[PDB]
Amino acid sequence: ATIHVDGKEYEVNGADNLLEACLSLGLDIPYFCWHPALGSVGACRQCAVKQYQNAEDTRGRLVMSCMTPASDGTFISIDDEEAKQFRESVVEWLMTNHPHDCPVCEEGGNCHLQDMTVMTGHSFRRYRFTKRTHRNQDLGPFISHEMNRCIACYRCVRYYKDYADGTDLGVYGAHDNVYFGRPEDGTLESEFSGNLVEICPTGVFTDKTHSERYNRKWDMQFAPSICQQCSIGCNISPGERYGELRRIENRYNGTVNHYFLCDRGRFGYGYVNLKDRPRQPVQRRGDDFITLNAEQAMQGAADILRQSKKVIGIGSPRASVESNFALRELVGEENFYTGIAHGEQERLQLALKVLREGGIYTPALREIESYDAVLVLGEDVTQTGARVALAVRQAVKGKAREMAAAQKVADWQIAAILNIGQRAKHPLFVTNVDDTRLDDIAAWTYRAPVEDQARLGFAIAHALDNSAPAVDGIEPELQSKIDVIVQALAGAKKPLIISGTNAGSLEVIQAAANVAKALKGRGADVGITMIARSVNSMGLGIMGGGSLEEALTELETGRADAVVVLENDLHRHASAIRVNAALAKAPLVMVVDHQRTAIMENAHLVLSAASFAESDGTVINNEGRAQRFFQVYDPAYYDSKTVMLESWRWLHSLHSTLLSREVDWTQLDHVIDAVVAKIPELAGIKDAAPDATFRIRGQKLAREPHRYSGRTAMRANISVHEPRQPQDIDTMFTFSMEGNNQPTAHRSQVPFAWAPGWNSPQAWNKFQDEVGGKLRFGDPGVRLFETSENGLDYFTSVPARFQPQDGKWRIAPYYHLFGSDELSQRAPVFQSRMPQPYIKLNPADAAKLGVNAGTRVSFSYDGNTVTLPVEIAEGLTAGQVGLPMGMSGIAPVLAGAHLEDLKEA
Amino acid sequence: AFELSAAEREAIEHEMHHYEDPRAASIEALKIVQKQRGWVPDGAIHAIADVLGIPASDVEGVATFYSQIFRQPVGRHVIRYCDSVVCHINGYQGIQAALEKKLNIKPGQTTFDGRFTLLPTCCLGNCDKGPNMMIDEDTHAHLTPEAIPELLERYK
Amino acid sequence: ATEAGLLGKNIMGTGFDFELFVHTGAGRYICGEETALINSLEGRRANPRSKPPFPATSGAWGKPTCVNNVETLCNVPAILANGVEWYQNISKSKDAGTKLMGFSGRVKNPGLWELPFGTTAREILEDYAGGMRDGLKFKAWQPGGAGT
Ligand SMILES: Cc1cc2nc3c(=O)[nH]c(=O)nc-3n(C[C@H](O)[C@H](O)[C@H](O)COP(=O)(O)O)c2cc1C
Ligand code: SF4
Ligand code: SF4
Ligand code: SF4
Ligand code: FES
Ligand code: FES
Ligand SMILES: [Ca+2]
Repeated sequence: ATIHVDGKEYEVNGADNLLEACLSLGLDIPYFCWHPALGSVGACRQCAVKQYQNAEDTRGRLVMSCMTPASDGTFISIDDEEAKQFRESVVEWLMTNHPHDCPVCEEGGNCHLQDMTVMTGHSFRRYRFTKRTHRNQDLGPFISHEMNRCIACYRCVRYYKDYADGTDLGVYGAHDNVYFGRPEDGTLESEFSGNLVEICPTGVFTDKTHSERYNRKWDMQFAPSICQQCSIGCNISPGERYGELRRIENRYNGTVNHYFLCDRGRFGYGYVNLKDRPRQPVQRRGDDFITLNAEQAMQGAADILRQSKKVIGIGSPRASVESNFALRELVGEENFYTGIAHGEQERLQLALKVLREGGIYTPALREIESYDAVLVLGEDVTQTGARVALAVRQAVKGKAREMAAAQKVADWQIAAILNIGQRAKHPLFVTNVDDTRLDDIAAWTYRAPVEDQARLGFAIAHALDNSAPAVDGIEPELQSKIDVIVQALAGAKKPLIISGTNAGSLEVIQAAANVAKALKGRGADVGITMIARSVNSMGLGIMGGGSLEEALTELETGRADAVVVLENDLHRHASAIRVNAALAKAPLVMVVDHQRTAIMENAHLVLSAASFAESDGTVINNEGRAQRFFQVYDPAYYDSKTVMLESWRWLHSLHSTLLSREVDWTQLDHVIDAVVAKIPELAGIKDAAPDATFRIRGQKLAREPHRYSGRTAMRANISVHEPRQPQDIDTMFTFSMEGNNQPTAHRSQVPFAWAPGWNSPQAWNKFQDEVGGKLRFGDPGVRLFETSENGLDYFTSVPARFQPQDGKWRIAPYYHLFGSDELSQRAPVFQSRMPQPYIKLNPADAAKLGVNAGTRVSFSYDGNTVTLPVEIAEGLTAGQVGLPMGMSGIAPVLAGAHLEDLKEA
Repeated sequence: AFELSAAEREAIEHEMHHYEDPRAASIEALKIVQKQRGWVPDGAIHAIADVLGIPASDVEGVATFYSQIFRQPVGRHVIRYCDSVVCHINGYQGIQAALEKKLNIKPGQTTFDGRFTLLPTCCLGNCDKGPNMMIDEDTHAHLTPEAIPELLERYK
Repeated sequence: ATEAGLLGKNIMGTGFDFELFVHTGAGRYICGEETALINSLEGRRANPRSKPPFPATSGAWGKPTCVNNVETLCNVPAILANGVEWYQNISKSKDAGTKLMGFSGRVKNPGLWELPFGTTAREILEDYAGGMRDGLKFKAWQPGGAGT
């Protein structure tokens, strides 16, 4: 389509509205109520442009550009006098009640309303009457509420209710007294409530965790990074000030997370700022602890390692690819062990084998929203892979989108689309041990043990393809539900099968692979998604290595007298008694970590590693995309005593000091080249980001905004002499504002969005090819593997049905978005949000034990008799007890395990 | 602690039968609770939402949108005097002054014995017979300030 | 009408099914706007909707819907009974049929009369409404409600 704007010809998409077409062309139209992810509603009336039918038309008519299609032959004027006056009048009307709050408002300098007030040129107040006011609500620990600043743009309710399917936010009242919030005080229950702070164009909804230590956006040092709290790999922009991680903003990745994070990623960063973190290497001598610098630590550790007969390494899925590889080079390939348990490793390598050998395409997170039917097997996605649950909700809304497209309704007219669809949606079938948060939109929910969920999957695969192995002993009611699922999946043009390692059973993954294979054999465009546990679970699985049990028995037999543990607490993947005994038997334990873990009470050496905010590296997400995260700040800029290095830097220098008696701190690209030379399956991590020599016209990429303040005062209490800005030899970013952050710069890694006149998160418009699309020079990250030409065979290992047996309780995993991830549960803001510890019981089993709701029961697992209050679970199948995985004392390796001597005590 | 009575619940379900979506019975469910109890208390929002299967935020948005759904306690009789343009021409201000003098309250307030709640309302669709006002279900036309104390006395 | 077979199932033996319900409002003026009426009928806050699409193609619960005034629907049965040609020859004006017109506010006879389209406002004010009341001089008038 060809449009004319102010006498200039432009080529646009005719299926787009005029506002998104003109913003994609770089033109400036002020707007409030429209969002790229939410569609157009025409509420705020800010986006007015004058429209003409012909070129020889001079009268024109003001229209909403967000509500007007960008068809062929339209003439519009943005800079028309009447349009400019009306847009200024809309800003002035919004200003009549707006509080005088900018100095004490957390949105200031990041506020879309400030930007549009300036953009329209409204700076003179002539309204002289009173401003309306509102009381605020308590919305929980994450979101602060200030309704005085509301402009009634309806973005919050549209996002929260229509997009995120939340139920506890709404709009109340009437004419000029419209109120946006909850029906009463309480915590916002959506797992994606944190996106309101960027969705709201004012300071009504603000980040309370950032508000505790608030700084303005210009004072922030940003870097492009990857969220470390699960395996999805959402792109984040962490920002720091005065040596502490202040905020996590969404970094737009049009392929992965686009505009949205989940609340675990947004608010679970507080472990970075814990005061008990190791900042220096510490060596234990008897009961004394001596702080070493980097060289003495390397020399002493290398001497003890040279004296040792066998050194083994225990990696972790928390650590990056480079750190795990550096440990593997330090100890040797045959002496390297992944830090996860044997069953966890078996499930992870099976998921990897399905992904890169099953012949079925694995979609990126944005691509999930385009699928026509979803079957989730075993994986409680909202608690383990939350952004996948948000994307699945969008895929479910696809049916209303299709019905509206059949009636020639434009895809941005979201209200008409929702009116046409009503309650119709694409089929979603979820299986879990209990109810899920997806059950409100699920066509069916199967609450069953993991063996029974696997058997349901095997039956679905057999009914789709008779060559798949059959399962006998299916009830006619379950058979009818199976035929419902089969008729839904067979009629889908794009079916999606989601599973993962979190269900704790190999057979659930095998059944999901069988269903995907059966759908592929019918010639369907089937996708498969596997949800891993940690940020670099897939990278550790690709790298491989022995299980934690093998490392523990090597230490226990005495064959290994030195162990180097990298970023692993070892209690999440094995019994703490066995781990403590094995680590006490070893004469040398070295722990390279950034968090104060329990295994440093027996560590002879503790290397203060960097967290993700102080390190660079590569992580592999659940769909096999290698993504580079960059260091945010130098921790030694303020505290010169801080010796906190990247884990791969520590281990590379340790290997160098062990071999040639000399210290080599190396560079990141050298380690990356070593990875891609030694491990060919990880060869794609070279292209995840350009190397440290990359420039934009000779200049590096800036980590902080050009108006970054306080350079000659922020360290002045320590010393009046300003030091050099810390140097970044590892990456293409500079630790200063003396660099490039132009929206037209040819790069993919954008540390933060800012454009002149656009200080808010709406500045991401200028960094995209089209608004709501891709970053204009490609999204960062690269897939490690393609879809294989040939698939796998059917897994014939159909399990028998679950049988309750007396005195033996099967542990059903219950994951929590706040609590089940180790580092984010260490954050202090998550303690209020985390549930109280509990044990779930069936009503029949609780009646058999003579136990009511709330009473404490004691059970023993591996010599640990722990007590827990009882919560009654209606949906949990009898013969099981529900346990919160990943909490204090409940390791996720307990998923699928058994229990003895469960009695009331 | 709010509990819907059997009559309220049966009336709400019978109104749920009238539409193809149970959400369409939200306004009349609020009206049923208001008719039984004078107004809609806070727990009634969650009870009605649970019956209709829609969120409590939607029910409260409906209840606070519509002016005749009372989310604050009112008196035994709600006086609704029209303050629109034809009754303004016909002199509703004298009627409002007479009501304020007799009841010793302001609009939007309730008398201290809980008998009357005085409220302005939009045009009652009786403009040829103005000025008009509405006690609970009865409309009174051709009002004069002298007839106000007598006509208020028949609502106990 | 339901008792005497005029509503419900098999109306007049024609096989046409029609259920008529009465939805009483909760007092907002914006609920009379047709799309806000549709939203209020669906049990939502009575905000209006953008058009297109008009309610004729996707209105109440996404279905085809027609919203018509009380007086329009009261006009249709006389058209169906007395014919189109009778309705066209009610008056010699561009607007066909009869309209309920009236005058209100300090006139001698405020009220409501059915008149053909094209009768002057002075005819309604003096002949039907009786003119202004005694001691009052005519200053202005609004023809069609508060929004004119
Ligand atoms: C603010 C507003 C309020 C309205 N209120 C009513 C109303 O109360 N009754 C009515 O019949 N039309 C009302 N209308 C007009 C309707 O939108 C619509 O034109 C009418 O209900 C049906 O059209 P009809 O005249 O062809 O029957 C209102 C319009 C607006 C903009
Ligand atoms: S919301 Fe924006 S305009 Fe309003 S007080 Fe905050 S910074 Fe200022
Ligand atoms: S709270 Fe924010 S997002 Fe919601 S309507 Fe008000 S300004 Fe818009
Ligand atoms: S879905 Fe996972 S990767 Fe994404 S923000 Fe949440 S915890 Fe982080
Ligand atoms: S952005 Fe178009 S009216 Fe709000
Ligand atoms: S103006 Fe009062 S009843 Fe219409
Ligand atoms: Ca670095």
